[PDB]
Order: sequence, then structure tokens, then C-alpha cells
Amino acid sequence: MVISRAEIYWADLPAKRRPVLVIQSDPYNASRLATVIAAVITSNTALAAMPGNVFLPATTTRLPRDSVVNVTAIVTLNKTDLTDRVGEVPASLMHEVDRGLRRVLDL
Amino acid sequence: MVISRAEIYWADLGPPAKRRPVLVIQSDPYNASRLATVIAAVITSNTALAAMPGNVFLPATTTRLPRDSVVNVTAIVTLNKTDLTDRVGEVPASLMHEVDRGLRRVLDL
RNA sequence: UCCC
Repeated sequence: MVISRAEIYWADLPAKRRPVLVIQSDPYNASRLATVIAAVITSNTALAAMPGNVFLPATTTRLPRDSVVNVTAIVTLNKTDLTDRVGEVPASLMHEVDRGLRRVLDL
Repeated sequence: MVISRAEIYWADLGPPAKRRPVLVIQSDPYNASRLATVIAAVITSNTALAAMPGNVFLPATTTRLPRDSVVNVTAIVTLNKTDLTDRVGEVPASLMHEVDRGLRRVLDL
């Protein structure tokens, strides 16, 4: 399918299904590269207290509940592992993810 | 323990899991915290992946690894602190900067 | 119909 950055996908991890936030750059996403790097998203809002983590409301993400991006949990998944494209994270919130991403990875 | 950035470990990477070298790219503050997990980039012996943009070739002389290796910037894994015990060595500041630009490139940072 |  068409996978691009800043988009939220329901990923298959009986696999344990979880929403993920693609953080890999779009040129690699469009390539023949088999895998996609993403951040694991939880509905546990308590994790938004962690420094790098950002909060995502359900109203913008089309997720069934208010969720939190866990920038400390980074997974590299096959493109085939991604399922539903539920929504896209707006620029303002993705920028907060990028800042938190730089703190965790010292970038 | 005191797992630091730019350091290389042996890890049982889950796909039979694979025993591969990994380069710790998680910052030292988070490494020092009570966070149970550490983020790292997979190191490969397949030196053909060096041609890939963000990837950085690792000379065997500098990494204390058995053979010439390449850090796979597109291969990022989250591991527990307790699973990073087999320590090899640390990637010098000169090569780690190339890993920085590669990580910014792949992750669009 | 989708969180020690």
C-alpha cells in the first residue's frame, strides 16, 4: 500500500495489534525497502508525562480513543505488517514528536 | 547498568531469534533513567548495505567486531536494558556523527 | 472492534 510519514496505522505485532506512528522519511517509505520505522502508540494517557512523549487527541487522529505517542518505543516493521490507515498527525503535533524524537536519540 | 550511547552490544534480536550487533542510539539521560528499554540500530555484516544513504560502514579495526560491518540506520530496535550485557566497544565520535546524519535522514529529523 |  501507500505508506507515508506522519500517518497513523494499525500495525500487526495471534499478533498483538497496535496503532503506530510512521517516523521514517518518505523517500525510504516509497522505496522497495521492506521495512517501516514507527513509534508505538498507546491509549494509556499516563505515558504523556514522560519527557519525549506527545499526546494525540482522538478528534484529530480518528483513533477510537485519546492516545499518546511513545517515542521511547521504536519498532522497525515490514510494510506488509501495516493494516488500516486510520489518520494523519498534523504539522504542529508532528513537530512536537520530532523534538521529543531528538531528545531520546540525542539528535 | 550504565549502557551508554555510541556503544556496541551483542543482542538476540527477535524476528529463531538472531544474535546481531546493535549500536545504542538512545541518549544517555534516558539511558540513566528508570526507563527499562534502550533504542539501538542494528549492525550488519552485509557490507553491501553501506551503499544505502544513511548507513555507515564500520571498519573492523575501530569496532572490535570480528568482521567489517555496517550499521543499518533503517533497522531500529527497542531492547531491554537487561538484554544489553555483551559489550564489544564504542563507535568513535568521527563515525557516530555520520550515524547522526543518517538517522536524521531516515527519520526526517 | 480494536491502556504494570
